[PDB]
Amino acid sequence: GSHMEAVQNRIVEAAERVPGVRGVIHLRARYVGQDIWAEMIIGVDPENTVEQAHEICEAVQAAVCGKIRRIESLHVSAEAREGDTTKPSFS
Amino acid sequence: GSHMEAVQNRIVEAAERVPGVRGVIHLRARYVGQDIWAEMIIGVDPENTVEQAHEICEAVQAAVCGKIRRIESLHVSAEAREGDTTKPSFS
Ligand SMILES: [Zn+2]
Ligand SMILES: [Zn+2]
Ligand SMILES: [Zn+2]
Ligand SMILES: [Zn+2]
Ligand SMILES: [Zn+2]
Ligand SMILES: [Zn+2]
Repeated sequence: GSHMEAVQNRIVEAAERVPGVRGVIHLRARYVGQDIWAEMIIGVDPENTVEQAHEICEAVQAAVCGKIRRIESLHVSAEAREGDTTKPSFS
Repeated sequence: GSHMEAVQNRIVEAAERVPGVRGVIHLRARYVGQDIWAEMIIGVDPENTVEQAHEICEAVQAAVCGKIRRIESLHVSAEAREGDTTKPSFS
């Protein structure tokens, strides 16, 4: 599992460094050839507007794609979160 | 394709009847046995707070799950949308 574990760890670490991110709630990734396709859901402040949340999604996309060049496709979106124990995370 | 086409059509129709939904942007579903597992992203007003958006997600989950009894698992979340031509939809 190490290849995908390493990729997922790097994605989570990069996303969590972006201000406004409240953990990574969901993450799925696959190799296609030597490239990676991934979809992720970050936690965000519930009081953000959806358009403010999306600015966080865009910042996460930039950070993750910039740091991990094998990623060819990344979809980021958000759900509400807080030390939250009511949703999954990689925290 | 008819089995899954029919399911997807029913999911989209049910979701679009919920006030606050601005189209279905993304939808993936699979059978597991005779049951359905699905994940979907709805469009919502960008000026909603994320917590207001989530009330729409919950209303969509109730509507879709209530109308289509074979669905055993449904994850609904949201992205910003408006006659929007900048994101995909089933519109
Ligand atoms: Zn977003
Ligand atoms: Zn964007
Ligand atoms: Zn979720
Ligand atoms: Zn939601
Ligand atoms: Zn909920
Ligand atoms: Zn999307």
